[PDB]
This record gives sequence, structure tokens and C-alpha cells, in this order.
Amino acid sequence: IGTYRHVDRATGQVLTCDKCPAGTYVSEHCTNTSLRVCSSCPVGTFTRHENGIEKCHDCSQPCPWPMIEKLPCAALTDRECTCPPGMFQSNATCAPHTVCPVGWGVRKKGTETEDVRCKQCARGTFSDVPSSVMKCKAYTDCLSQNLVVIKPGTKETDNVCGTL
Amino acid sequence: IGTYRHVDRATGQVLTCDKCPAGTYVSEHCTNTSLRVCSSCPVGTFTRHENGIEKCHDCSQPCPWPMIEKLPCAALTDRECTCPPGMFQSNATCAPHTVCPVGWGVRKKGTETEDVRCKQCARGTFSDVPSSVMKCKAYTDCLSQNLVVIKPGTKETDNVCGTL
Repeated sequence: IGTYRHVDRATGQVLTCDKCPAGTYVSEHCTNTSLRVCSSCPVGTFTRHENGIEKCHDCSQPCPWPMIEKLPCAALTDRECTCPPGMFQSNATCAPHTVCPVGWGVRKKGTETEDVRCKQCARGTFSDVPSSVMKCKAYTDCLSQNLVVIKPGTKETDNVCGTL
Repeated sequence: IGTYRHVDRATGQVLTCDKCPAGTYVSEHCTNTSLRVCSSCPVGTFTRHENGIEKCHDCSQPCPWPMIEKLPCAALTDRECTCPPGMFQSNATCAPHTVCPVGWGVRKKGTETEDVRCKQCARGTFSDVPSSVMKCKAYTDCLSQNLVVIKPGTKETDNVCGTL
């Protein structure tokens, strides 16, 4: 664990104290006859690193709705805000991901910062349900089924498999 | 930040959740539509690493007197006990460092785990005060003083400097 220099109030001695670990702050500096004492950051506050400071940092303001916390305000971390799952950040706030319609599928997964990116199902694949998550699905392989295609698929529906 | 797998109670889905940072524990696991929620370790408890666990570890028992804390019980660390400054650990407890008598000096600084190690002052050095900390001190250089030695030093006293 690292150290820091401190000027001792009563004697003017410059001491080398031990740092306090992340999550605590120095509640009493060392002196020439005693170790520094660390205390844990009070609720509302944090320190991210081993430090020599006498108060913990205040955590940021609560997340503005509909945003939620992906990290809490805890001893070691400020809160960290995010658009909840299924939404992404645009400018001010959060907006629901695009829903890829039937006949389209996700090409790029939506994130907390970017929207879903849809593409038309390519030939041989289909998507039969609106979804901001699912990808185009390959047709059932009628060949390796011992069957043949009774009815072709579309970008929206699987091909239908059978015989005669 | 790392992840862990969790079996979702209601659906049996095996999800990949985000870990909770050191100092917190997982107070709600992720599900397919919501992020895991971390809470900070309650007073008395700790976690040292980013983790997926549902309770923090209990801190060890208070330090047995005359031992004191060199780390507190805080969110990120169990308490850690030490013999206070000026004492070192031997077996059961703490014992005061050796005091090097006049005519001796510290050869090796005492620690929380080992005692001071004294040596007789070597020629040209002296120590005039009992101390578990101070080293033998070189005589005042009467030459580079423009003076001469009126009275030789001993292992206990400086040489005395003057003229005629």
C-alpha cells in the first residue's frame, strides 16, 4: 500500500503516512508515535483509489428517470446512469429500440447508447415476429430432412417441408 | 467489468450478468429484461474483488489489545491487526522494542514483527541517549571546524572541539 506526506500540526514534522484504501478516507493522520486511521466513506460518498484525503467524494445526483443505475453510489464508485434495457440514449433521454418488423431481423444488437440496426432477411432466411432482438432465421432444411419443399418460404415465413 | 453466469429462478435461463464491484454485493441478479443491482456491503462486512455473491464477507473479530488496527473493517477490506508503534509481535502478543543503551545504536530498525537490533557504536561514532530508534552519530569533525580535539569522544559522548 502506498504512502503520502503530511505535515504534523503540533510539531511541523513532515511525516510519511500510509495511504488509506479505496472506499475509505484518512480520519486521523499518522504522527511520530501513531499510525494513521482510516474510516469507511459515509453513505453518499466514495473514493476510487488508495488515497490520503480527509473526506470522501460526494456521489453524483440520482439518475433522471427513465434512466437507471448500472453502478450504485457505493464506497468505491460514484453511481453510473444508464437507459434501461430495451432503450438507448438519444440526446436528452432514452428512446425504445427500433422493433425490426416481420421480414427483417437484427443486424446489430441495440445497446444503451445505440439503437438496433435492422436488415431485410436475406434469401433462405426469414423472421416471422416483430422483435428488437431476434435475427433472421435460416429456413428448415427440407433436403437433410428427407422431405422436399411443399411451399416456398418468404422473408416472413419458413418453407414448409413434406413429400408427394 | 467482468461477468458471471446465473440461473434465472423463474425461467431456468442461464444468464450472463455483470459483476458487482469490490465493496458491493449482488442484491438482485439480472433477468432477461433487467440489469443486476449491486448494493454496498453493510457495516461489518466486505468484499475485496468484483464479484457475483449475494452477501458480503463478515470482518474478523476486533483486534485483541494491545494490538490495534492498521486497516479498518471497511467495504473493501477486512480489519488487519498490528502491534502498535514501538512494539513488535512475539508469540501471543506485543512486546516493547529493545531500547539500545548509551554507547549502542540501532543497526536494524524495529518493525511490527521484529525487535530492534542494537550494535556497539563503532569508533568515531557515539550515542549519548537510550533509544529504540536512534543510530550511532559520527563525532563532530574538529579538523573541518578549524578546531582541534580538546577531549576525545567515547562510544557515549562526542569529542569536544577547541584550540590551544
